[PDB]
Amino acid sequence: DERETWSGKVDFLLSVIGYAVGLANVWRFPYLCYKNGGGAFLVPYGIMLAVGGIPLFYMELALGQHNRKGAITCWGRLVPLFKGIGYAVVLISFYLNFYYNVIIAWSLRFFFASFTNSLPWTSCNNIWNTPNCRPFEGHVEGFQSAASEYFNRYILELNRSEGIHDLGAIKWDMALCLLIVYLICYFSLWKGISTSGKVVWFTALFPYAALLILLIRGLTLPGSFLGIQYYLTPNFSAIYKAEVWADAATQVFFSLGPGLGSLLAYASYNKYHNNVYKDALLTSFINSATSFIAGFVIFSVLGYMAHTLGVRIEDVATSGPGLVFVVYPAAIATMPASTFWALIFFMMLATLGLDSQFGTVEAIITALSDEFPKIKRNRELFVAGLFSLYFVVGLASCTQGGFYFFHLLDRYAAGYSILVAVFFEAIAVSWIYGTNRFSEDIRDMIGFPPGRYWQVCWRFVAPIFLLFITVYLLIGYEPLTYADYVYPSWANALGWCIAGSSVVMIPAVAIFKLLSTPGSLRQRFTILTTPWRDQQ
Amino acid sequence: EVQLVESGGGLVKPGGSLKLSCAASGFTFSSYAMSWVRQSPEKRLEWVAEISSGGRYIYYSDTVTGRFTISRDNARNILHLEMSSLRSEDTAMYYCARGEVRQRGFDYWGQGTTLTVSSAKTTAPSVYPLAPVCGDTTGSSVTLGCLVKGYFPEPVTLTWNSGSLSSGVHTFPAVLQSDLYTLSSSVTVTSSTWPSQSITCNVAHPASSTKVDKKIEPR
Amino acid sequence: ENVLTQSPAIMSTSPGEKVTMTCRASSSVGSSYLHWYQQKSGASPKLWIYSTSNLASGVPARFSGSGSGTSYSLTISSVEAEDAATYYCQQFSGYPLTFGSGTKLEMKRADAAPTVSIFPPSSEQLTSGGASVVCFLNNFYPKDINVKWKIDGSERQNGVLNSWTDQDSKDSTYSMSSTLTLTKDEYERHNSYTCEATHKTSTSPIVKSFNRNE
Ligand SMILES: CC(C)CCC[C@@H](C)[C@H]1CC[C@H]2[C@@H]3CC=C4C[C@@H](OC(=O)CCC(=O)O)CC[C@]4(C)[C@H]3CC[C@]12C
Ligand SMILES: CCCCCCCCCCO[C@@H]1O[C@H](CO)[C@@H](O[C@H]2O[C@H](CO)[C@@H](O)[C@H](O)[C@H]2O)[C@H](O)[C@H]1O
Ligand SMILES: CC(C)CCC[C@@H](C)[C@H]1CC[C@H]2[C@@H]3CC=C4C[C@@H](O)CC[C@]4(C)[C@H]3CC[C@]12C
Ligand SMILES: O=C(O)[C@H]1CCCN(CCC=C(c2ccccc2)c2ccccc2)C1
Ligand SMILES: O=C(O)[C@H]1CCCN(CCC=C(c2ccccc2)c2ccccc2)C1
Ligand SMILES: [Cl-]
Ligand code: NA
Ligand code: NA
Repeated sequence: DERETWSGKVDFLLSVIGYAVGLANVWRFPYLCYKNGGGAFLVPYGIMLAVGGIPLFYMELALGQHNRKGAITCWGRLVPLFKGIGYAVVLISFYLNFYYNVIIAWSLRFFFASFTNSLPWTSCNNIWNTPNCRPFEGHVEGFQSAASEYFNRYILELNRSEGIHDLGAIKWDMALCLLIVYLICYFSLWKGISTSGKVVWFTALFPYAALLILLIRGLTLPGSFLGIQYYLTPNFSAIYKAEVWADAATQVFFSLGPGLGSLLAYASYNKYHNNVYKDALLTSFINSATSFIAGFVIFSVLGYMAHTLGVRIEDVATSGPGLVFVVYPAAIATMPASTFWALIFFMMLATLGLDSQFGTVEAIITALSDEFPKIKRNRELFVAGLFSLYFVVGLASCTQGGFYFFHLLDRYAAGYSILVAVFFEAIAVSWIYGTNRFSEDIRDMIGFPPGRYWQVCWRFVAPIFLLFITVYLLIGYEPLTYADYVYPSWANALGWCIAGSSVVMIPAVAIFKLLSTPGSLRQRFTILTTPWRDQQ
Repeated sequence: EVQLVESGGGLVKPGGSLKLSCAASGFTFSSYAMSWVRQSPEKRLEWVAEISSGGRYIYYSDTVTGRFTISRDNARNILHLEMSSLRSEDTAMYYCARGEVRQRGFDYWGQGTTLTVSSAKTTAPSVYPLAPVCGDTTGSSVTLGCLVKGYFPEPVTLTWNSGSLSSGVHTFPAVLQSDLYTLSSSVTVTSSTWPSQSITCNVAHPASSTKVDKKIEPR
Repeated sequence: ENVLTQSPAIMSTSPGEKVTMTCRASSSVGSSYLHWYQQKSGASPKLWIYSTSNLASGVPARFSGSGSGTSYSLTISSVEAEDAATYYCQQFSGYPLTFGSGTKLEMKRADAAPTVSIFPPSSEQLTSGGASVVCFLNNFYPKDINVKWKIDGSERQNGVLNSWTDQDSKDSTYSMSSTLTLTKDEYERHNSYTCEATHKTSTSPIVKSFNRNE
């Protein structure tokens, strides 16, 4: 009954800020601004943030603090018919650690590779290089940059793989890096939040030291201002386009990461009367703020490339891992004191990742430890078995075709599943549990009910929000493709099973928990729609 | 436009039980916590019980827990306070106050209902007219009185000439002395208007079905 | 339980002057949760100040609030007669919710001697076994009056009911009733009944009296 609590209030805020400030704060937001009308993109971004993202961010934090249990225990206590939401969501974050962790290992592999005087991705005259290597980025696909060839042909060895069927040799230098990542995640997550809330002081604050000196370094190169122009010069024609509204909606939802049961988990350890509303507004601003700061860090360097290095802007203004692993390191290698900037850049990448992966793992631990007392007792043993499974199957992403394994999980394992889970999460709290019961819960904690704005957003805007994102995400679906390679038809189907394995437990647990409860039909529904609190 | 009206409330023997009701109006009752604040006869305010908007969160005073039950009828818009095992320390006026936001206090208060816990019995008063002394005619303004002695419980209403003598009248609060109240009122008026015109004190005590007029006559 | 006590308990100021009153908590209260209530005589409380400083709907601007931790205060810039009331502070941060001891604000006024009227027992009370002599002491200031009953010259100290009125809202004055109760056998066995009032406005007491013959 007596639940642990944060050693300090900063432990909670830094570990929430940590979970929310990840890699997509640096490798997508700045791109979407350059792509969708510069500073004008801040309007649909800010609106979807205000009506879509923030209301869902606030809702899960208050749910966790109020119900004081992990993901699967809490959703059963809110609407027993929808107890499957907890299982789907703990499975989604279970799959997420089968691939997302490799990006932290990539950053660490580049970190250990940076312990030199001439960074190895500069020139085109190496073993791994091809005749079609060129110094910097181009727009012709057959002719790659030196940093692109270094990543694909030395770090990844992706060229030695003929697709998903051919993973090939296991690259043991990266199995080592993934192990260092999982070891770091362990001795920070095994003693619970007493140690977790302290490790997150380094990992959640270091990106701000790294952003600060890279912002200074970045803003003092020739052509630095030209980059800020591409970043922000407004073109309000974008606002009218329905894509950029769905681009803003999608980015705001993903960057806050609500509904995975990890914000819920962190908040479950709060004191019942903590001002969760204040906390939600503060940490969420710090998240979107960091993305704005980061865009200057990235595009100051981008304009320096275009000005003094002679590259077309659209050839280097990219998103995803391509930006942080080939484009930005290519610019670093041209500036004075290059190996210093690479070191703190890749450490920024890794410390940006550990934070958010702490949350996804904690969501699993807290949800299981709060439903199965067997697990709650033997935790540090249980998370060793968790991270040992993570490492073993993780070896698939350390093989030569390991990027093909990564790409498949990235577009199936969790993307569509989490949108469905959170869609049912919105309807559970607002339409079955009721905004009445929820707003009254918030009043008991923080002293006042949430205004009707938050109530209309939870009840009406958020379902439409999540559908808007999902519809435009399905309109853009095509069978899986990476570069010239097209995935076999069986690999596409297997991706849908991973997407369905989680979501299927909304109705599976429903019909099971429905059939196994006594009474007539209406009796069964009201039994499984009366919350746990209303029965105690 | 918000109105809170407290109902119920009266005289109870110790150990007895009574239910108080507050009829709310002028706002959506269903989204506002409500509380019962009581005020002792020594005028000190004491919070009793808070019930949340949906009735799912309830808090009680220690002085009162175990014996009182607070509840809402959010359909009919009535607040209730079931009381039991009453002791004399529960004697107070009971207020129905709306307080949903803790950071803003109690927006509105009802006008109160009065509970008395005693083992003393109801007693109608003796209303005595108080006429001036005989040798006192040598004066400019004359002062009349009316003595309401030995009644229980409160309240009593005292008016003069059915309420048309509002000026120059002092009606003193009642004092409890050994299980009975005594109250008195004085009205002063010009010598021309009395005994020429008529002055009478009208006393009502609904607890004992007493309506009594006593007219002031010289001696 | 968080005990809030206020000072002064009763307080007289003349209209126009500044009025400051304090509310102290046995244990600290957050600024968001301390409120103030005004209650005029015979009426319900009205929310007056919420969250330390914020005036409620209809509260005139001469009112203000300040404080933090365990020390808060209400201040009337220039007081008015309509501000005469009793002010209660209240904390809303911890259950049980507690109200303050209260501060009665009363109006200062020129001194004024009472008007004393003596009243013998009525014809009706004497038919039953009782006799009550009533002394009215009307329209004086300040509030402290001191009655004294004498029966044929000797001070009589038991069987008395004193009642004070609230401060009159017209002339800011006080009145007081005093009733001495005897048996008819007791009353009809003495001659002179005197009622002496001792007030600040005079060293010598004001004396009204009657003899049983008339
Ligand atoms: C570009 C970087 C530097 C910052 C991005 C801007 C956002 C952090 C700002 C801009 C719009 C703001 C939102 C716009 C509207 C409001 C409504 C406001 O809601 C209410 O007052 C609710 C009514 C009630 O409580 O009764 C609360 C803050 C919020 C969500 C704001 C929170 C912070 C937002 C998202
Ligand atoms: C926290 C504990 C620290 C050490 C323990 C774990 C570190 C894991 C890093 C993986 O090791 C990689 O193996 C390559 C095998 O050689 C290294 O050399 C490669 O990189 C050098 C770059 O100068 C070249 O000179 C070498 O020839 C080339 O082989 C490469 O750098 C290194 O990253
Ligand atoms: C790179 C430059 C432009 C940005 C610098 C921003 C830094 C200094 C800001 C960004 C996030 C801020 C943190 C946000 C959260 C809190 C919680 C608060 O209770 C203690 C301070 C603390 C920990 C802040 C410290 C200062 C901070 C780290
Ligand atoms: O790196 C980053 O920016 C961070 C941003 C904050 C959240 N974390 C991990 C949560 C990952 C989610 C997610 C969870 C809940 C809601 C929305 C998204 C996810 C889902 C599908 C695919 C990939 C990731 C990634
Ligand atoms: O950039 C890349 O190569 C990959 C690298 C790893 C992370 N993945 C995120 C995929 C998830 C998205 C999404 C991101 C960008 C565009 C479209 C969709 C999402 C967003 C919101 C909700 C659910 C899923 C993008
Ligand atoms: Cl963002
Ligand atoms: Na983010
Ligand atoms: Na992070």
